[PDB]
Amino acid sequence: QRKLEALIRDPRSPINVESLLDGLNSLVLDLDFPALRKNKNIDNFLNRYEKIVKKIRGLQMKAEDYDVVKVIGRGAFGEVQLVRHKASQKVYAMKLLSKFEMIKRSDSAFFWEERDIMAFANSPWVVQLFCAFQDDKYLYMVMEYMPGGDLVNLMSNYDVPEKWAKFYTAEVVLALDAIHSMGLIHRDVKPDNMLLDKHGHLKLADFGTCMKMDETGMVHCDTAVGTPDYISPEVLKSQGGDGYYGRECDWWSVGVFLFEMLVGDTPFYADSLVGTYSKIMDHKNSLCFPEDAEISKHAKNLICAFLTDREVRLGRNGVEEIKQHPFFKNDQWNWDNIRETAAPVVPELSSDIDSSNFDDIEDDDVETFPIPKAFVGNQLPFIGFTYYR
Amino acid sequence: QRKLEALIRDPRSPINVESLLDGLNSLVLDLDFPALRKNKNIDNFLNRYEKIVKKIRGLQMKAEDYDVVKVIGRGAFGEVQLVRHKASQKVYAMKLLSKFEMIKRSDSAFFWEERDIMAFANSPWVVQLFCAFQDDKYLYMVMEYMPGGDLVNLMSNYDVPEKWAKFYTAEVVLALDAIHSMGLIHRDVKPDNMLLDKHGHLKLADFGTCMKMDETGMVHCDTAVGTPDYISPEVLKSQGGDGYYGRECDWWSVGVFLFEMLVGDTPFYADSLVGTYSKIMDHKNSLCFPEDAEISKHAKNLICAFLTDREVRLGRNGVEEIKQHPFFKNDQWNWDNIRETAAPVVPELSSDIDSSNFDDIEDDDVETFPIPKAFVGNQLPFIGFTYYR
Repeated sequence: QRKLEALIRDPRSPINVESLLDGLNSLVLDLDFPALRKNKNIDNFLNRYEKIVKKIRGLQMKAEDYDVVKVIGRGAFGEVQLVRHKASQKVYAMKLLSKFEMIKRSDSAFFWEERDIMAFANSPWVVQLFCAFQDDKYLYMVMEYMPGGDLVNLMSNYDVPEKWAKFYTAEVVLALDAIHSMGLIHRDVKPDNMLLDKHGHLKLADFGTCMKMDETGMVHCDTAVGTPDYISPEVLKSQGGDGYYGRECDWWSVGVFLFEMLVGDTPFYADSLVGTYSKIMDHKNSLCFPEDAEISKHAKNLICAFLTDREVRLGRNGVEEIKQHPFFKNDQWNWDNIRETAAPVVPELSSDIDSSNFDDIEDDDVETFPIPKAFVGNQLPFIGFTYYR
Repeated sequence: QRKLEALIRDPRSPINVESLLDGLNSLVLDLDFPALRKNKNIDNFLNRYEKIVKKIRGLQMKAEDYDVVKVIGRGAFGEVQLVRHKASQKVYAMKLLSKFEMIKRSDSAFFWEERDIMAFANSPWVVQLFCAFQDDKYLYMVMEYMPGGDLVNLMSNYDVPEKWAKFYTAEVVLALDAIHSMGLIHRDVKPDNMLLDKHGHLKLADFGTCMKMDETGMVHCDTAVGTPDYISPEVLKSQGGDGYYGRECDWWSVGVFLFEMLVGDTPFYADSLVGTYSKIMDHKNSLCFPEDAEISKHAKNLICAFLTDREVRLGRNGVEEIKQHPFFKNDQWNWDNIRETAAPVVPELSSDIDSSNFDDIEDDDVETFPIPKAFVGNQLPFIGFTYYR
């Protein structure tokens, strides 16, 4: 029996126990429709394993194990709800992901893996996955709660000075170097994904965009982000084609971040989605700083070093030349130790479910798979998704 | 997450690792067809597990681990072969059960339940199952080799005197009591199913007939045959209606066995099948012993006590009254020690693959499932069938 139990044991293996449970659990859902039960063999199968399957679903991991405290986000695929695992009394942030909606129409995988290789790295710059489970209608992702909110809410609540901008930019740079060292590139760095913890220190979150690189250090996918205020030219060019951009697409985003933090608006803002795309494409000519908004030459120099063609953009020789940039001189922190210095904005958190750093959200009614006639097997793409710390 | 791992661990459970691996392996077998793979979900799933599945199938116990010494039986569902496990060098008998011929004849069940009840109870009176597994075409049951042949062979080689018949009947009685105690009725007691071990002692074998009982100990259906000469009148009338029978059908078969063993022919023999059925329905009238063929007044008595209507048949008030019949007097064996006394026929056996107590066999075949055009799940009914000690 030698190697068999070992393949089942390895928690990274695709045929460990919780994958076998996912598999059998999915197969049941794809066969329990009163059309398919006309088949002799399908009916007998369900009649035996139906009972014990619901007993499993009871013991496994379920939305009922958690209390919905408040809704802190949405979502387009689901919600971001502040939850308290009743058994552990612990607080988490849970992202619901509608399946069906998760069928972005062409090719998929496996799918997760990006989030897998992040969790198994446990960087303190990346919002951390603890548990991940599913039912018939949703994928569930249980993350560490970030009670300081995102940097959208921060910039809308403060006039960010350059002393703060150094700090938040530096921690983003250290987070991107962390993700890049895992073999991934983010492709969606924006203030929505920059989240602050108990102490006002920043972590990056993956909203499903991170991708593992070539052996050329490239990625070439297809799959989008919708609004482009923070997206580089090489990514926009490639949505039509494929089209191989490197890790330096993320450093463009840092430049956009630093512009918005010091200026008040994004560099290529426009009413229309079109106008922003065309303005980003025309960045050699469209980028400019407002007449008033006073900005140090060092800061203005760094922004422009990030917002150029990816041929000459700052940081495609490695991250070291980002750290050397004069804008990052300060009396308060070293790159060596910044995550244990004092943050500029420490949140005033009064309890462990304080969510005052998250805007309120209305109650919006969900859409799902069509009931099939013949076996279509909608659930097979999620065999292996369930994950336990 | 407590007694979930209890469920998978326990090999009594219907969803241990074997059932989960059976589950996955069937899911792949039923889905890998060029027709169904126009579906993207199904193709995506297969591309992920296809490879690692063939790996398991290789690791798992499989028909190649066994050398085939000789075919000793057959077997409308497949042959019975004397095999030798290559790693353990041990000798077993292996039944093959064509999956195609198993679904047709009949519904449904389960099945292999009976045999789990029998395996995990492990009576020395019942042929012992050791391993059980499957591939795409066949089912496989590895049992202990019974090198002394069946009692059809014995009765055809020896004029059996009464002192021998006392022994063999006694062991059939103790064996049926074991099976009955387990909540099973055999429904198929006949010399074919009575096999002799190295020492000349007797065990019963299930040929897929044993059935699990009532809350009292008496359940119905048919299904079924037993086998024409040995069927009780209640099983024969039972094809609907007020048709319902318990353990007392096996005790009819004991009496038929004792008639043949002492007379040389079955009590209700006939050229046609319908001749035997009509004699059995007319058993108050058709049973009679050849005047010459000498039968002690006790052997006549026991036979006639078994061969009557079910409500006056020996064994309705339990087995204890079968044991104190005047026929079972002897000086050789008690009822608590009989299986450690001298059997009347010990087969001298030259090696551990001697098969001289089994006739020769041959004549090729093979035949399996029509290729599906959509999903039909022809491998679903066998999920959970894999068994190991």
